[PDB]
Formats: sequence, structure tokens, C-alpha cells
Amino acid sequence: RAFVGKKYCL
Amino acid sequence: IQRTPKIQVYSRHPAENGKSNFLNCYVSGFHPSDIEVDLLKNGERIEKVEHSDLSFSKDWSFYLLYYTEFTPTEKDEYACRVNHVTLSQPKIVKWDRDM
Amino acid sequence: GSHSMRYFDTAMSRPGRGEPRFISVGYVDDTQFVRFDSDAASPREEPYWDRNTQIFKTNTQTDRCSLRNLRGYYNQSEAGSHTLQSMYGCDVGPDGRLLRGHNQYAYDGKDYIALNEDLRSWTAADTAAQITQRKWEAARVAEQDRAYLEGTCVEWLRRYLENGKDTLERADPPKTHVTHHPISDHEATLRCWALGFYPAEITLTWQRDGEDQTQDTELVETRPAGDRTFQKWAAVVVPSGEEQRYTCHVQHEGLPKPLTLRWE
Repeated sequence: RAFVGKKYCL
Repeated sequence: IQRTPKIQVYSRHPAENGKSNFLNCYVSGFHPSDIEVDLLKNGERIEKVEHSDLSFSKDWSFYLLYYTEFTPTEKDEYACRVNHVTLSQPKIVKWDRDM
Repeated sequence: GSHSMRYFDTAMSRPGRGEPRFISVGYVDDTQFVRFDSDAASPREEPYWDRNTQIFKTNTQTDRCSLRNLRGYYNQSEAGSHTLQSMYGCDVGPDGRLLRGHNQYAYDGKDYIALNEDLRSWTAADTAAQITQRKWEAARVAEQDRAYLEGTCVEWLRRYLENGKDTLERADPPKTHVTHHPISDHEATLRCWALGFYPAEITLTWQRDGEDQTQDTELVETRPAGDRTFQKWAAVVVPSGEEQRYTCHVQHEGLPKPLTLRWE
């Protein structure tokens, strides 16, 4: 649904 | 590492004396992102200049567009003034309608 | 034609001036469709809302985590400012099918880590990025990134393209002219202009007697006009009298055929 991607901490 | 800005100063539409237009200063190719850009009219800072949202090219170098309304004339001189950590003093590029 | 959806994210630390600024800008091809800036009085700008805003807010916190970890991975002091950049998204072909996905990062302007084209494995630039790599392998991060890139990304891009077909799927050809400026009695500049085009991708070259003049052409970076379109020019210095030996060639998706132009 969301258009923005979830990020993960480096 | 650091990369110095590329600067272009130009109009949105082809320049016609007496006709309202937009003056652009496009800064690109720079790193890091902090940068100070002024548009000048006869040497003086134009107020309330807008800019685009910070973005970058696929080589990671940043770019911004700074822009304002302007009605060119034969007499008035326009320019863009840029400072960046890579520059020892502000760089001034003059508006030339052929570039 | 083919299309892309891409986010360009920047996070910048600023010791003594608050928490790192996070800005995320989303594009379809060369059209911005969303922005989120953690410094904005009004966060998000726009040319359900709730769920997307929450992801940008969480992404702000995630990039700040990342910046803290990176400083440690390089043994850096807490005094300096540092930059984390991210590109992510999907490319599709004319039929809407996935061409490829992207999820990659740079630290202080240097490539750091990237999801490979397989969407399953990583390429790490250095021993610091190897730490990130091992962490992401242990948490099966590539699988999550793959799912977004193949599912949500491609589905949203297809919907946006259809809803915005009158602009996003319209290529506007360049308007072209050649100008001529003497520099001396012996030589003149010919400048080939391209104005008003969309998307930004263009090829503009000069030839002399049908030979490319790559080394003697001044080519400016393609530049935004502010009305969605782009501009570019290419210039060559020519001996006086020889102008008609030079041709400007223009290729662009909006043209029915490539252009060959000369002075007048």
C-alpha cells in the first residue's frame, strides 16, 4: 500500500 | 573528498527585453551539500529567491536550482554568486543571454 | 518508453546544531512527486497520507542510527559533519515489467554498499561496509528490499504512470537553433541549442565533414528550465568561412526523427 520504502540501519 | 560546484546562469524562456521571465542559477556537481547561492541584480542581492529540494545525480553529486521572476532590459546586469567549502572566495557568474 | 521510480535520500550530521537533517525526494523519471524534509515546518510537500508520513519519520530515525554506526566504523570523531546518501527504486519497460531494482548507499560521497542486480546479495566497498553486509545478511534484509522493489514499487509506478499519462508519458521534443559568434577575424563559435524538452535524456553532438568532434565540443550539463523541461547546448570553434562543414545532430524521444541542423 505505502509508496515509500522502509529503510534499515547500516 | 570534496567536489566544487558547476554553475550555470540562464533564463527559463528566451530573453526578450521588457518581457517577464525567470532567472535561474543551476548549481551542480558539488559535495558536500552546504552551499550559499545568491542571485544579483546590478550587483545587489535579490530577495525571496526560491530553490528546489536538495537532490543528487547517480554519481552522488548534489544539485539545486535557484530561481526568481525578472523582466530583462538592455541596461540591467544579472548574476549568480556561489559560495562552497571548496571555494576560497565567492564565485560570480554573469548572466549572458547567449549561454 | 521505459520509466523509473527513484528516491534520493540525504542525511547530514551537524554537531552542535541538532540532530542530522533528513531529506527524501521521490521521482518518476525527471518529475518530482514527493518530498520529506525533517527540517520543514511542514514536513512533506506534494505537487494513507498518514502511513507514508510515518515511514518517512521512521526513515529519519533509521538514517540517524546509520550515521552513528558509520562514524564508529571509521573511528571518526564526534566533531565533524558527515553525509549518508541513498538511492532506491525500480525501473520498468514499456509494458510495465520490471527491468531492475536498486538499493544503494554512499558515505561522504563514496560508494559504500549496494544491493546487487539479483536482489539477493550485497557488494560492500570496504571493511566497514562488510559489517553492514554481515548485519543485513543476518537479518535477511535483502529479502525485504526485494519484496518492495518487485511488488509495491512496480505497482505504484504503473498506477502513477497511468493516472499521470498526459504528462508522465508525454515526451516533449527539443526546440532547436544554431547561433554564430565571431571570436576573432579567424574563428567563430557555433552553438547548437536544445530547449523545452522532456525527459532530460538527450544527445547533442557536432560533426565536421561527418566526423564526430567529441574532443573539440564544449557540452554543458543538461539543465532544468523550471517549467518541467530541460535545456542543453553544444559549442564548437570553427575557422571563418568553414561553417557549412559542421552539422549539429539531435536525438530525443519526443522527435519523430533525429535532427540535422546547420548554421542558418
